[PDB]
Amino acid sequence: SSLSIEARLESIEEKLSMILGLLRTLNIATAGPTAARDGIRDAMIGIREELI
Amino acid sequence: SIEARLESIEEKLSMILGLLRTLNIATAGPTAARDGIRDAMIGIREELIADIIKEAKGKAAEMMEE
Amino acid sequence: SLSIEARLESIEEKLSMILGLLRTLNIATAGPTAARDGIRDAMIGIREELIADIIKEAKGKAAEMMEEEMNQRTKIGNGSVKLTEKAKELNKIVEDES
Amino acid sequence: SLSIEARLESIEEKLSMILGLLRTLRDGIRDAMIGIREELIADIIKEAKGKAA
Amino acid sequence: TVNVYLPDSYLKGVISFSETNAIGSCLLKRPYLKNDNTAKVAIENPVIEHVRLKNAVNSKMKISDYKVVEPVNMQHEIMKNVHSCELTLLKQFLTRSKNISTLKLNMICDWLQLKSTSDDTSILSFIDVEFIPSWVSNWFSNWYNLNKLILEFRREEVIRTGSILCRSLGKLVFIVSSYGCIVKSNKSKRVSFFTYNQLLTWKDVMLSRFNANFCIWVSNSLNENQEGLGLRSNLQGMLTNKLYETVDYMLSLCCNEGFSLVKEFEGFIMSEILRITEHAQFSTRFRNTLLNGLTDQLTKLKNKNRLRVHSTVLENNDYPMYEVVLKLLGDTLRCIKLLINKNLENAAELYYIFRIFGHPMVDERDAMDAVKLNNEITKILRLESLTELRGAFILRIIKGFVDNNKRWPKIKNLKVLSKRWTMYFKAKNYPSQLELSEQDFLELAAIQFEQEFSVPEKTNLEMVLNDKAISPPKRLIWSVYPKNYLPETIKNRYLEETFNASDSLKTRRVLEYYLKDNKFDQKELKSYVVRQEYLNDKEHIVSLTGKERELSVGRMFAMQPGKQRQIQILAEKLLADNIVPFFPETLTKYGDLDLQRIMYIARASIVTDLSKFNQAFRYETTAICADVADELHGTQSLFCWLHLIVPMTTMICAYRHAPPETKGEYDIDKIEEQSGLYRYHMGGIEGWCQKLWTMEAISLLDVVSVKTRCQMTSLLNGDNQSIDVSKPVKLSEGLDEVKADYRLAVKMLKEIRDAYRNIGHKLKEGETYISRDLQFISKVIQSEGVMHPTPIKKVLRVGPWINTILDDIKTSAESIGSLCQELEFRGESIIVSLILRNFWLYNLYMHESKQHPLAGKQLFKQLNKTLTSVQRFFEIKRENEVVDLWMNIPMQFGGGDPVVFYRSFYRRTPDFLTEAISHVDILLKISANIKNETKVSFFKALLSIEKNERATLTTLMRDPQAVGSERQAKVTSDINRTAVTSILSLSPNQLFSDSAIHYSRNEEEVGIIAENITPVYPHGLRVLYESLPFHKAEKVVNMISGTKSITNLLQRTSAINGEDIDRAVSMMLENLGLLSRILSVVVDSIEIPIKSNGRLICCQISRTLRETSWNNMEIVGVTSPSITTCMDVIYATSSHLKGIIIEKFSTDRTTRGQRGPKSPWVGSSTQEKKLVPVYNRQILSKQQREQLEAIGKMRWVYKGTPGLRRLLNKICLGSLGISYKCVKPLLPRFMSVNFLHRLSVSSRPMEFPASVPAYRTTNYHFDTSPINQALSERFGNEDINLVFQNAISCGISIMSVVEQLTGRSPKQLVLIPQLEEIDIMPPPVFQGKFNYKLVDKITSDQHIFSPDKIDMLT
Repeated sequence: SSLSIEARLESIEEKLSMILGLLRTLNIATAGPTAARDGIRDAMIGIREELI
Repeated sequence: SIEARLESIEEKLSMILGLLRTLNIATAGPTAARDGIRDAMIGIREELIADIIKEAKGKAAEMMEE
Repeated sequence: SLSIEARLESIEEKLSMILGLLRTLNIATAGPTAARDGIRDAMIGIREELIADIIKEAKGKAAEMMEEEMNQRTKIGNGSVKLTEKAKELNKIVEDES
Repeated sequence: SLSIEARLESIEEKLSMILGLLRTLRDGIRDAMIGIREELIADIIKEAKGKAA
Repeated sequence: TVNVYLPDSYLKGVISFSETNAIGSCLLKRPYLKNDNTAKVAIENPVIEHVRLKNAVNSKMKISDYKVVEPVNMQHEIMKNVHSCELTLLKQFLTRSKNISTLKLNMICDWLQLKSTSDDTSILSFIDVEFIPSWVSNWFSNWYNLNKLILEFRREEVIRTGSILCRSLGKLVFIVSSYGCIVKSNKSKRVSFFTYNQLLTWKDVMLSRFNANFCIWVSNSLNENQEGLGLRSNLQGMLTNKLYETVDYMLSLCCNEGFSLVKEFEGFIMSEILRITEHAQFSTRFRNTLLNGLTDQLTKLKNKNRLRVHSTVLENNDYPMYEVVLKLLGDTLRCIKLLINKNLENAAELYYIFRIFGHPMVDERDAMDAVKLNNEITKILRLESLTELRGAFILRIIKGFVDNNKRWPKIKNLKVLSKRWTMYFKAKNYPSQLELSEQDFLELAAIQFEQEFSVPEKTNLEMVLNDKAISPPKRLIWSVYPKNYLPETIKNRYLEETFNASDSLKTRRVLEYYLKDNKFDQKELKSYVVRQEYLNDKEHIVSLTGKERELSVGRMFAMQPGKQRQIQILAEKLLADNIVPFFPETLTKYGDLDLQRIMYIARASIVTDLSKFNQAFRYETTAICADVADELHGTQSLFCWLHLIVPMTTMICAYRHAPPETKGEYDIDKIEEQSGLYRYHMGGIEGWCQKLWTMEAISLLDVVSVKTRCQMTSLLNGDNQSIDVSKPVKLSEGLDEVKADYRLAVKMLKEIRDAYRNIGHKLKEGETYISRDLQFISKVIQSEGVMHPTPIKKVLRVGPWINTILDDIKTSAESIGSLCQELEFRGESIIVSLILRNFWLYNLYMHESKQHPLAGKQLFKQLNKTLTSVQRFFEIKRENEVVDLWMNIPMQFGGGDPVVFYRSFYRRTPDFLTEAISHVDILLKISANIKNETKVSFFKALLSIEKNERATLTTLMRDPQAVGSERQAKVTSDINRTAVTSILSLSPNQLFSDSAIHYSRNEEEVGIIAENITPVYPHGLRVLYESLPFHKAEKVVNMISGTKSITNLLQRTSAINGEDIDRAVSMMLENLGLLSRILSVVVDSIEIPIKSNGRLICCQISRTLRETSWNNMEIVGVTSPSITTCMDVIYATSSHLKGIIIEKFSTDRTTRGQRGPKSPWVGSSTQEKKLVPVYNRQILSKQQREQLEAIGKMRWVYKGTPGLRRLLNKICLGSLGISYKCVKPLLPRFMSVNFLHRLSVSSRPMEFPASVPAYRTTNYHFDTSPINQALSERFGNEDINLVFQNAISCGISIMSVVEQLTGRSPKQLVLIPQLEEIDIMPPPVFQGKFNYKLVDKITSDQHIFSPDKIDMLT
């Protein structure tokens, strides 16, 4: 019966980390400035050259 | 209800986890893809991985071709 | 004694509040900027405010399109849609003298 | 009494950050620039072990 | 050396607008029907064609002295003029058809054991030819004259590449040209300019008119003297002629909007059907819903016209004032109500009126500008419902995987799920729909799947190669518009641009695009889609041709460049293979869903239209599920492309004539937004993501079903969504059913409308409506279980030269037979079908074959040569009956009769040859005009062969039921095989040249592989054909053959060549005279397999004929004892010597108009008892699954045979890349020793439906048990050739033709086999070693069409 007490809480923490990871991207394109819209594109282009 | 009071915490936050995934997908469309941030906003989908793998290991096999 | 359990029931209302936001949260979709230049990115907004912004930024017939399609709607109760007075001529003519 | 009163602390300290960034509806481009690469290579590991095993 | 610009004989296209505006503007020197740029350009730089027309009409009577009315206005002159009476010719054709049909009915009645009192009106004198009511003649003389004119035009235009034909016709002098035409009325002093489209559409109109009034005249003339012989319909010919004239007058008065107002006719008719079949609570609702919209369109009309006519030559004309148009609507709905005298078979048959009146003059840029306002709107959404959609989509996927695979679709992160969905993950099951309310979908929407599926690496050429127009690229676009319509700057920049790009990017045809390519690399799409090189595609454009369909003023067909269209086709294919299943509603529709299965719990239905649905979608609406599908399929963005790339680019509406109002700038992204362009199209194109939009239109019904607690189902027949709702009320004893169903329906309607409003669609009132039962499942009017037909929709356009790429009598007659037979399959009155068949076959053979545009009198000299041959053979005294004897003969024996005697009782069959043999046998037996010892010599003539020729087996592989030794009638596919291989060979595509030079070598090497086998199972050879890559290549060749211009693929001519002309002429010349070819010798030295019952056993003649055209290679399996000759009928009641018995459940004289207790009779072959693989089927493409099935079928058909294992190993090695012992577990293990009966495969039917509908089939119950004592005493317990599904379906067709002929249906009838005709098929023992090596080279050179090579999956 050790799934109701601590498993629910570490699962909540994992779900919350994923919630925050989404909320950190939700405000780049339309909430963020159009000048910083273009920031991540150079990472998306460099990743082709960054991996062995 | 010491353990039934947080199952509704986990479920009610999974609900907003889903609403946030949906809102990300709706906020990553023609406007991100016009510039090149849609791919980061969504994530890598296990084929660009294979493309970079094949190109990198072709350039790594081509070292022995001199 | 007090900060061992009440934190759960507090964050409960905290995230229920979050849901209160989300559920009613509205998304206007991408469009021109009304200058015929640029796809205006989506608007994450509350319905009323987004209707007002869009209404004031739109021009010409489009404004009537949005006012009829969104602010108006198909008000229907208990069916039996009234035959308009002008079509009542076509209906008396059709179902009579036959 | 080793983790049940430790995890809730981090939880409650993250919730306020979450609603703080949600109330907006500079430093994040970096966050996602690392967030993507964190799984890109963890999944390249398995995509290559499928070439290996 | 010699090109041809042969026009078409029927519409086969669309009526344009800008071509008519330019043809007006040129001659008037003033804008005609508009003032747009088209007018300016035409009047300024007029093109050669319209300048030659200007010169001709200037030499002819003056324009300036006539009132130039638009073409629509002259319908009431054209359909009311009179040309010298051709009723003598109508009567001649009708008498010949009557004689032929008397022969056919005698043939039927002979073996049906019918007879009469020697009355001259046996069946076929109710139609007193002298008493034609003259409402059909008024359309027939008009149509004969107009068709003669058009044939003269065709004949003179095959000769001259451009000609102006001026022809008088009563008071309407026409002038015709391939590109323009003019009509002048000397009675009314009015000219109308229009084009071939709108010239031959009044011809299709009058033809459909004639064959729709004639088909009901014959029906009522046979129903006034025998109730049941005719179609069940009572339509007044005079009243419907009044309807036609009235609506033609209203269409004349309203210039180009009476068509958009006639679109309401379908709604009216549906409302009348509802008034008949329901109570007021729905009929008055639909009626008041459509009447308001009709009245609104009617008021708006005037304003529309006066907007369109500004600055034109019709502002000095006037538009009909409201009350007269309302009186005309009143008269025509009075007519549509009097014709429908409370009858749901009259109302069903009436549907032809939509297409009757004629297609509208679709305007090119006005539909596009109308839908601009709908495409450009911002639409507020609700994130909750938006994610509930995703949850429902995920749920359908999960139910699909649980059902098919028994495992959970792999997920990236198993922490986005609650404990509920985690234990369900470990359970592998799916919560029943009483559960999964909102929150469950909301948290189901949080899942991210991994790559469970896989994209095929190689481009499937069978898929990409399909003849469709391809829009040019962005920079090279102006080539679609004439060189005179453009400025000099744009002209020069185009001329210099065209040399930077390769010859591929100039074509507007897919086949040319993929043949003339130099650098084509089958692996490209796997790079393109992944690297996302289309998200900003600057050489990207979207041309909206405005090709459309009946009775509406817009349907804009897209055209996209090749790079893009490979992506559209790829997405559609991948969906149809993987994601379309998991969804019963949408793939099951056409053939299973509606017919057999769909047929206080408050029950109700909705019929909501989804035709103008594609324009309401945004990315934020569609990507929600598109990304789920894309995560399963494994790439970043593949299904949302329509919303990612489109908004940047520009709509052109690139019709041949209409230009844009250019200013002298070449980039289209620069041009200011015109009426014909607009850049930002935020929405969705028509037909590009239809499957995914139907998937989200279905997935929202689940959301609504969980919000409510009803049981919803959906059926999507084509363009609409029809929903069925079932909800227990648990509140009764007051208002019993109708107010309950009504309130349920209204509540459901409001809920669905709210669900759609939360997404962005403004569902209208006049599109969606309500009813208790769904009455519109696939546009067939079912009521209370009886399916009321729509018989005359297909027989409207059965005139001569139908459905032909080139004018071929064989294919034309076959199309006539196939259309008209719907009046036997969907419709009753087989007598009507025989009459309306023979009438037109006569008009094709003996009156129209003379003036053939290509060969002239050659056809008629040939037909009169095989007519004299047959006469001298059968010793006929009168030539009036030798055409009858030649026209009651199948096509495969050079006689024109494309209704084989089996087609009239059971649709599908083995051994067409033997069925035709029995047909001609019974014909010659009943024909008591010839002398005996010639009806028996005909078969010796058939059997006297010149067999000592090549024993080529690819013929059998392509058509297992074929005869050879020049007996088979050559088709376009074989005759053009060597020409298309010759042309393919010289093609800058290295791959295609390399496969085509090798084509004839593989074709001559395949036969070898199973030459030295005994017995040759041709279906086994068909399996060996499908297992190899050669099949796809042969299919590609067959597809590029039937194009109407075969040897001008690599040349921009759009013209037919003299070589193809002569080839088609020689085909139709050496195919008709086949009867003389088989009647030229007669050998007497064959003991014929005669019987001692009075008839010939056709199976012992067909077997010997096949073996003798085959070299006595002992083909085992292909033949079936025909039901027509062996299984005789006798009518009786529950007392006989144990024959297969058919009994009726009712005691009504007729057996129509009812559904009985039973569930219908469709005959399932009971094929392929399958111990299916239980390994993953997902990661293998449909191509690979098909291949595996074929290899397993080889493993089953050939067992214990030498070399088979090595053959399969090489086949695998070449096709799939793997060996056969490492794919053995993946194959299907069949277990049976009767593969002959079992192995239903292509070119072998798996179903055996009768020639009656389901409601007629639901009133007969059959027993076949009594025949097993005969069968088991004469033959052993081993299997028998006869197919009892076919036998019983033919007995039910016997009961139908018998009830129809005589209005007293038998209470019971028993069918008896005569076992001298029926043989047995013991499972054979294959004795012979394959040739196997050759497969290696065959797959070395047909590898481009091979599936993708599996590297490591097992």
